[PDB]
Parts: sequence; structure tokens; C-alpha cells
Amino acid sequence: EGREDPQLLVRVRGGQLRGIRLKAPGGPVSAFLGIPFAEPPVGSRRFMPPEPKRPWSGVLDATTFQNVCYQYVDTLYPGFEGTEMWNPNRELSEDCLYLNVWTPYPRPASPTPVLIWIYGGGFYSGAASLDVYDGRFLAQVEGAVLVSMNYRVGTFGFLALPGSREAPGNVGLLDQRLALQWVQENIAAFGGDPMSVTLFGESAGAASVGMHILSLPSRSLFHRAVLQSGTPNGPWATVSAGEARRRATLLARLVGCNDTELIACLRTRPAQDLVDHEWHVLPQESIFRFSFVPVVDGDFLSDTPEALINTGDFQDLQVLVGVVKDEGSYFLVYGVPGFSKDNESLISRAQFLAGVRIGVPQASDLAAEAVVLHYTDWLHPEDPTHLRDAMSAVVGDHNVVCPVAQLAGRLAAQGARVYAYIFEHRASTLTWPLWMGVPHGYEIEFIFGLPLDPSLNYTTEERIFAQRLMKYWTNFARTGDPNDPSPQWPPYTTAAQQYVSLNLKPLEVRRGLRAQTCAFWNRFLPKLLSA
Ligand SMILES: *[C@@H]1O[C@H](CO)[C@@H](O)[C@H](O)[C@H]1NC(C)=O
Ligand SMILES: *[C@@H]1O[C@H](CO)[C@@H](O)[C@H](O)[C@H]1NC(C)=O
Repeated sequence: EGREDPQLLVRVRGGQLRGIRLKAPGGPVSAFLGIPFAEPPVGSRRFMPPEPKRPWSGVLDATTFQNVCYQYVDTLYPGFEGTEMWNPNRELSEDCLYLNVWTPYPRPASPTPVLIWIYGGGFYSGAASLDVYDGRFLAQVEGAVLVSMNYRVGTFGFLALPGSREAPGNVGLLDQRLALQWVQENIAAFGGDPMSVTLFGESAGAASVGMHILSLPSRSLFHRAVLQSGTPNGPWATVSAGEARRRATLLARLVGCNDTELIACLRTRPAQDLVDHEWHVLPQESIFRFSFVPVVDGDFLSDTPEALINTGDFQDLQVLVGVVKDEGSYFLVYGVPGFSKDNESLISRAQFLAGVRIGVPQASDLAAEAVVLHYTDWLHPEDPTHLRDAMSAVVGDHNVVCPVAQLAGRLAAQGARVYAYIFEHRASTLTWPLWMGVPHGYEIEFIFGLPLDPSLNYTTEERIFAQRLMKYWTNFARTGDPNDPSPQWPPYTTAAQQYVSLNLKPLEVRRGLRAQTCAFWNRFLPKLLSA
């Protein structure tokens, strides 16, 4: 100490930290990156619930992002920014339980509302250090205290032998919870208000948020919640204990392995070997399905998310939820024949029927025909453009839009204050093809205010747009109302089903979140599948 920037030295429960002055377009922010919050979940701790980080001595340097949790690395389009932006940007390691904090510079004088980000990536990938999660803009422009944590994904985070001691399941979610607890105890040191904590996340991050809402021990740890393009209910975010057990033992076999001994063998395997077989345990050929996700353990999750939302009391809850215009397009190039980023992906009626079986992998023959019947345009049954887009809609509706619809409806019917949106602006910088429209994941860069960074080549209108969204999100975190005390954003209600469009145009209000089609997925399909 002595000749150091006095405004970057901070103490937390575990010890002393030195952070970094970062440049944002409109001025400096304080960043504290790679703060450990758990004991490394390595060796005999693999598959185990996280234990809190033991205090250290000296000044921990907190000026760079820490390791990314060990994970699958995408290879579909090597070199292509559209896929690479989501790939790990620091060394892969099982020792990865660290978190990040951005705050105004100098730090806030009064207690500031805290946003906590939880990244998505199907519960098998992701990292808080990605460029699209850069907190400097929300910190600098809105004066937010922003926190984001790494959590274990894949087998390391979610492989479960339900009931066992050595692999209880959901430890990735416990990593998240431990970091929420860390914020409660320590965020005041940075000027953050522990009594105003809003969770937000996208895709599996969104599902994670939803699960914290549904799990009592997390409830005391936050006050409001944003769920972007993801839900804890729906077909991909959880598996039953039986299915978890089945996938865990299959994967053990594949790598050469009484729960205790099985798990102990798994713990002897190099991280990379587990990753190399993680995609080989899915029950059917599929897209938008992930091998190791939260399990219904009857503990963290006392029952299925469907049951928990259908019956829970949510009077104290304020939630913001929404979707992008083309939730499904992204996923089609990852396993539906006929789809590519490199061409128009016009497909035949045959490819559409085949796409449906892969897109709705759990459907019986009858259920799948119902899907094809509903989505077919009977004026143009064979039109390759309609079919391409209908395949997208099937995947988007089944996995995101309708699970979101069910969530908003149940939450509202049961006391929560809900705001709902659809994001419809396509980044002028998007590198995916036009046919994909506004794909899943591509609102995030706007919510975090990347267009304010002049070197990123967004349009002036995109810059203004981003600022608006930053205002909505931070207003909602601040007050539980996106609106600024300009057209208004009404709550979503069972009776009016109102939501807003988010684009370059001023807020426009709409009614019914795919009401008709979602009745099919949410009300009819369940009944049909039995049997
Ligand atoms: C686009 O690419 C995919 C995969 O290479 C291919 O199957 C399909 O035939 C192509 N579409 C057209 C109409 O050229
Ligand atoms: C932005 O535009 C300039 C000028 O064309 C270009 O040289 C630069 O690489 C661009 N940056 C990005 C990331 O698009």
C-alpha cells in the first residue's frame, strides 16, 4: 500500500482486495475481478456442494478475470464470431468459483441497488467474463453495482446420483446461491445495498433465476428478478431424479467406471474425459436439450417447477420476463438437417417433419403430427420458406416462448407483479444470417450497453436504444417498475395479457403472448402425451 490508488482498496470477509480503474465511454468505473467465493471444487470436492472460501492473507489482486469453469468448447463454425463470442475467454479449470464486481468510480456514497448477473449456456457452458456481460456500462451510466459469478456447469455442476452423499445434484445452483450470500455479507463494502438485490440472467441463467425464486433458501437472498428467454419450467431446464440417475450412470460407463464407488471412480477421471462424453447420454437425437441440468431432487427443488409455480404464493414478487423475436432459429443449425448459417436453409416438407421429431424429441408419433398440423400453413403446405420459419417457431415456442407464457400467467394469477416484453431489434452488427431474424441471446449486448462503446460500430439509434433498455432494467431493479416517473409499460395480467415491444420505436403495447399457439403447447399437448 502507499502509492496505490486509494479508491481501489477494499476489504471483504475473506480478506483484502485491490481492484482496477477501468475506462468506460463516459468516465472511469471500479472493477474487482476474480474474487474467490468458494474453496476450489477440485479433487475430492468434484460433484460436491461448494464450501465457502477460507480467508487469505495479504492483498488479493482482483484486476483480471479468473478461470472459466471446465466446459465443452463449441466447434460448429471455427473462427466465426457468432459462435466464438460465447466460448471461454480465459483458461478452463475446475478451479473457477470466482465472481466479479463493477461499481461507479469513485464508489457510491449512499447504498446503491445491486444487479446480479447469471449467465446462460444450457447449464453446460458459459462464463461471467464474456465481453457481452461487461458491467462497466451499467456501472458508469446508471451507477449500478453489478455482480456476476462463475458457477460449475456440465457434469461438474449437475451430474447427480440423487440421494447419494457424494453427488447430490444441483451443485452449480448452490455455487450461485453461495455467491448471492457473499453479496449479502460483503457488497456494502463496495457501496452496494444488500437490501436491494435484483437477479437477472438469460436462457439457463434465466432458468437459474427462476429456480432461486422457487427455492426458499435463495429467497431471503434477493428481492426482484429478471428472466430473459428462459424459465425453470419447460422441457429442458430440469430432469427427474430417475433421468438424472440414468444419465449419470451411463456417462460413468462411457469413461470406464453402489454410488460411492461409481462417484469415486468419476473423481479419478481427467476433466476433459467427462467433457468428451457429456453429449453421449441424451435419450434421443435432439436440439435444445442438455445432458446435465438441475435435477428435481426434492431438496433444492421440492417438486417440479410446474408444480411449484402452479401452487406457490408470489405476493411479494416483482418479475420482469421476456423473449426475443426468433428464439428458435439459432438451435436449428446445431442438428436439424437442411439448416445452415451459410445458406437460406429453405427446407422441404420432409425435412420439416424430420426436424419436428428432433425439435420435440420427447413427442409420441401422434403428438408430433399434432405439432406438424398446427404449424403447417395449409394454404402453402410445401413452401420452403414457411417451413424453414415454422421449424424455427416450433423450437422457439416449445422451449422458450410458451414456457415463458405459462410462467408469466401463473406468477400473475398468484400475486406477483409481472412485466413482460418481446425484444425485436436485430443488431446491425449481427454475424448470423438474416433468416435467423433476432436470434436467441442477442438482446444481451443491448441490456449491458455495449453500443455505447464507440469502437463497436453500432448505430447512433442503437446507442439510444441501449440507453433506454438500461433505464428500464435499472428502474425495475431500483423500484420494481421499469417505468420512469413516454409511453407506459403496463404489468402483465391474466385478464389483459399485456406486454411491450422493445425496438427502435417507442414502447408499443400488445396483448396475448402467443395466446393461441401456447394453449396448444401448455394445455393440450400435456394431455395428449398420455398417451
Ligand atoms: C444449406 O446447407 C445445408 C448444410 O450444408 C444443406 O443441407 C442444404 O442443402 C443447404 N440448403 C440449400 C437449399 O442449399
Ligand atoms: C469498425 O469500423 C472500422 C472502420 O471500418 C473497422 O476498421 C473496425 O475494425 C470495425 N470494428 C468492428 C469490431 O466492427
